[PDB]
Amino acid sequence: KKLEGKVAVITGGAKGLGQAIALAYAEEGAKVIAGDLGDLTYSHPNVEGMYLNVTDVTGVEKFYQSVIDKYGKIDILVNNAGITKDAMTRKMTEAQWDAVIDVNLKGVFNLTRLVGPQMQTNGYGSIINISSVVGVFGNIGQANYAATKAGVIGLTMTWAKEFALKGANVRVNAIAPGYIMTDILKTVPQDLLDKFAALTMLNRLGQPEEIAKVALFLASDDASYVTGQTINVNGGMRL
Amino acid sequence: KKLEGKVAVITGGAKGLGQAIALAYAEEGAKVIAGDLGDLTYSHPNVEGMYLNVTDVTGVEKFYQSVIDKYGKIDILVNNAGITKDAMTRKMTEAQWDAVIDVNLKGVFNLTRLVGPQMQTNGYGSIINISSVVGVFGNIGQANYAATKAGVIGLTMTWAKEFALKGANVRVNAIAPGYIMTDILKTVPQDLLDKFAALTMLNRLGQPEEIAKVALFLASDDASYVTGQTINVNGGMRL
Amino acid sequence: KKLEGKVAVITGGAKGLGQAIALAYAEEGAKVIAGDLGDLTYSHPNVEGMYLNVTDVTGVEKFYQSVIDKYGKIDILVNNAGITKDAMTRKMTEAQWDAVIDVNLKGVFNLTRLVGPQMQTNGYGSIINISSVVGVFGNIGQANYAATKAGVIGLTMTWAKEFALKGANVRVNAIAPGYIMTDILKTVPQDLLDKFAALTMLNRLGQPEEIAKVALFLASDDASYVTGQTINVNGGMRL
Amino acid sequence: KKLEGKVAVITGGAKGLGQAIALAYAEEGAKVIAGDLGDLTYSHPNVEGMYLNVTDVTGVEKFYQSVIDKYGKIDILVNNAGITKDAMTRKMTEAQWDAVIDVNLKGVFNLTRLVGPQMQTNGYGSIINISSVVGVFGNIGQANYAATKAGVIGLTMTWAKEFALKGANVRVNAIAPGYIMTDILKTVPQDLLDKFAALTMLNRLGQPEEIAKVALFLASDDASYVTGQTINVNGGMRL
Ligand SMILES: NC(=O)c1ccc[n+]([C@@H]2O[C@H](COP(=O)([O-])OP(=O)(O)OC[C@H]3O[C@@H](n4cnc5c(N)ncnc54)[C@H](O)[C@@H]3O)[C@@H](O)[C@H]2O)c1
Ligand SMILES: NC(=O)c1ccc[n+]([C@@H]2O[C@H](COP(=O)([O-])OP(=O)(O)OC[C@H]3O[C@@H](n4cnc5c(N)ncnc54)[C@H](O)[C@@H]3O)[C@@H](O)[C@H]2O)c1
Ligand SMILES: NC(=O)c1ccc[n+]([C@@H]2O[C@H](COP(=O)([O-])OP(=O)(O)OC[C@H]3O[C@@H](n4cnc5c(N)ncnc54)[C@H](O)[C@@H]3O)[C@@H](O)[C@H]2O)c1
Ligand SMILES: NC(=O)c1ccc[n+]([C@@H]2O[C@H](COP(=O)([O-])OP(=O)(O)OC[C@H]3O[C@@H](n4cnc5c(N)ncnc54)[C@H](O)[C@@H]3O)[C@@H](O)[C@H]2O)c1
Repeated sequence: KKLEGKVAVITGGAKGLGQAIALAYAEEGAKVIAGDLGDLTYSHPNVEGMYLNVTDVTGVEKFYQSVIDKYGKIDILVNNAGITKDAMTRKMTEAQWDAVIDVNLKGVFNLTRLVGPQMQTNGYGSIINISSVVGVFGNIGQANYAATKAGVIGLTMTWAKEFALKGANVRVNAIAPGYIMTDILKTVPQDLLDKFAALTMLNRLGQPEEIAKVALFLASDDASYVTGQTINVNGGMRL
Repeated sequence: KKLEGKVAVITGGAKGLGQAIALAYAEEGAKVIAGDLGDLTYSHPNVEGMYLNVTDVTGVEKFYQSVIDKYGKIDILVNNAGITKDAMTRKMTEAQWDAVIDVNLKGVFNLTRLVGPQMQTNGYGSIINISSVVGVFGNIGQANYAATKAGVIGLTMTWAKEFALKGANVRVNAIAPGYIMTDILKTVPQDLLDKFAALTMLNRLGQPEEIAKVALFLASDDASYVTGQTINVNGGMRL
Repeated sequence: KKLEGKVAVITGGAKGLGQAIALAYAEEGAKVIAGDLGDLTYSHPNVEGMYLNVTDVTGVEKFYQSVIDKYGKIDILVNNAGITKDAMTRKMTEAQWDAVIDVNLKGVFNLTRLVGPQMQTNGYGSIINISSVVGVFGNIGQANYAATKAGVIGLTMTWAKEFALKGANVRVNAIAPGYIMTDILKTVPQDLLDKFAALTMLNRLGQPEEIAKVALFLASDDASYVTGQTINVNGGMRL
Repeated sequence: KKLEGKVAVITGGAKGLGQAIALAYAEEGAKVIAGDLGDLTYSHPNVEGMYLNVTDVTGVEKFYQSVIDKYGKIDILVNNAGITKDAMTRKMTEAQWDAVIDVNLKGVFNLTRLVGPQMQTNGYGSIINISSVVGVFGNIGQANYAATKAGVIGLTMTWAKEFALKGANVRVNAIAPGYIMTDILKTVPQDLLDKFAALTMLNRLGQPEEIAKVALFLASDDASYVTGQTINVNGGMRL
């Protein structure tokens, strides 16, 4: 199978895109660890749920070491955990700003600074960061979120360079999804979601499996000459 | 299999990337028509060679109608045929300019103007154009080639919009390869090749199969929410 | 003045953006040669109209040599002449394709292959190519035009590299205008002007002077460290 | 003069690019406030130095209100304050991460959330964010910096949309400088400076004034139809 014998960590893996990615990987033979604040909303023999708060530095170290102790190595990392706290910038509170940067940007750093160097030392890995169409185009009411999702692209390019030093076969890429119905959209008015669908060339929102399949491509050796990239998976949207 | 029952046309399919893409498709259940000026340099039970000169408008129509007569429809098109005629712009001749625009840009139009609308009418298809790192960054000695490979991106985006009108599930994307070991690199001095490898994050040139696997991804329903995109497959190169 | 003592050639300089750019340059101390098929629709003490058909290679050389004989050198070149021949790809004729590629792509090459190397030899120059928002995003009914305006970006990057080799202070950039109210856009129904305007962040179309001021910036030493770039001047449009 | 009558705030205005921008604006008639942690290293009659720590939310409000009380309005904002704390990601400390995100991303938010809405309410303004070639390409040893300078592009696009709502003529853009000879770069070994220069098409590093001239263009009405953009001012660099 495509990921047979590979160990994959998925942050925010309890539901939504993270669930879809975990299941796609597990169906292709990966040993998957789905880390989340919440219990998994699903079961698969090759998905282990673990508690993970990507904002708790001490907790991230404990999670990382627990995975290494049990599974030996981490071949694939998907930095998928993410939140929104939307507001017009005129009204956005310090807490709305801080929380989004902490999960979506620092939380990516907190775990990658452990996993990525481990991949370099092992001479192999694939890291997939989850950006957003909002990071590529900006979006009203989302200065915090857009900063993080554009920021993830900066991390992606930097780490694609760094972790491939000294001949290490480590790739780092990002996926920038368009709009997919998950709980992250709970505060987004339906008028906007309908507008977003109409802005795609395919005239529709995406499904979680449509992101998972691209994540599977990038994690696998099929994408062996793809690194440093941000792949837009957005039905052709311009936002 | 990923392309079971699909009919795929690959221009420039006799060797190089076109051959690699044809074989990848053929191994995933597609019936492949490999169109080229030259005889195929390989065989496969699912690949049929046909004469195709993408610059001969009348011949392209004949080729197209022959494929439709045999198989009834075309589900996948890869516009891969391409040439170089390198020269500094200071010295480039009219013939060097004209030939490259004719194959690499008009040739893409000549066949796609038949296949793409047929996909739109059938309600389904996937078109993969082959750009180049040179279209994304430019390159010394290649203004003609760069114009065409950047031009192909304009075609890609336009057609991703046009052929998905009226609810048609037609996707159009481009692959921009970096430097891949094929015959098109015969004329490039070896010192420059070594330089090219060092410009990649992976510190190596690519193999044809590394492009073929991405072409397979895009042709398949795995890429169902990917359209209008140019995927760089270049080992992280900046040129 | 910003361009005092410089000699500038503007193709398509009889009206529209070409006229606005010519006048902006002429008001900043440049001697401007406005080349066009038609007579200039304006006059200025620093603008000389000359016949130029960018598609006639022999005539382009005659124009070039005439300008050099009179003016000694050309410091600035704006490759502005351009046309559309719109059609859905399914109906686009060979002539509609050919004419647009010949003016908008080959025409740029035809004059630049003389002027650019001359700037390099002289140790100084600035070239401004005119792309379009359509080259950046594609547009239904404009595959030919989109191919050319995306292709111009490939030319831009290539020439920025080539003409600055061996110590020459030659810069090459492009402007990608959004929808600008030239004679041609003045005819379109208001209902549709409103539509394009609504795709911009400023909720309006542009004026020709708004392109000219950017062309003045890039031609001038204010842009001395800007090369290889395509500047979108489009009110924040996503098309 | 180009900015006569306009009030401009420049963060990090005591030295480096901020100084160059402040002086360029002052020479074109702007009333300039240069905010910084330290005293200005220069004098000009139309530059007022003020204490500003962009990371102190409360102090930022006090600074903002002081400027409004004295000058009435803020027409132009340049978010230039920035720091580096370089480290390979494997060694980067939490403090190195935190400080760079706080200045380079949150600091931009802290002041813009006051100034930008004020521009929207006044119906006019121009905001210039300072990104970097590192935000566009990534760079080894600079994951924190790259995250922030890519993030600034996300902010730029978001605010170009938000602050122009309801017909307000507010533009938001970014400049991404290449390697510019400010104080730190002068101390790097000559071998390295030559290496960096060799990555540019012009084979040289930039001077601060070359950034300031672009900042002047964007602040001015010459850039009236430019918004949502990131302008690379890098000599044609690929990093
Ligand atoms: N659904 C979309 O339209 C869309 C579009 C673009 C990008 N994204 C991104 O996709 C990713 C996944 O989001 P989703 O749409 O599945 O949303 P979701 O809310 O359904 O799932 C997010 C998951 O991440 C978790 N999480 C939140 N904070 C965490 C923390 N501190 N530590 C560990 N886990 C944490 C949640 O508990 C949750 O299970 C996010 O990065 C999001 O920004 C989503
Ligand atoms: N190999 C690389 O490094 C690289 C990088 C980027 C892009 N590309 C491109 O990928 C494509 C394939 O190139 P390749 O590397 O396999 O080169 P190649 O020279 O090995 O193969 C090209 C094939 O196209 C065919 N062809 C040429 N003109 C034709 C015409 N008028 N009609 C029909 N067929 C024609 C050739 O006969 C040949 O079989 C090209 O578009 C090329 O520009 C290659
Ligand atoms: N106006 C817009 O909204 C817009 C947007 C994006 C790009 N553009 C581009 O800006 C440029 C200027 O367009 P415009 O709106 O001013 O159009 P225009 O039609 O008003 O003017 C074009 C001028 O180019 C000249 N020209 C055409 N073919 C020529 C040839 N073979 N040789 C010499 N001159 C020739 C014409 O005679 C004419 O004077 C074009 O490249 C156009 O594609 C325009
Ligand atoms: N010089 C370059 O090559 C280059 C390239 C790309 C981007 N940049 C960026 O340009 C900007 C200016 O850089 P520079 O080269 O002039 O650097 P610099 O270090 O010479 O000057 C930066 C100034 O911002 C200041 N500053 C730092 N923290 C602050 C805070 N909390 N509040 C207020 N002011 C603060 C400093 O006191 C200093 O005066 C930075 O954002 C930067 O990262 C510089």
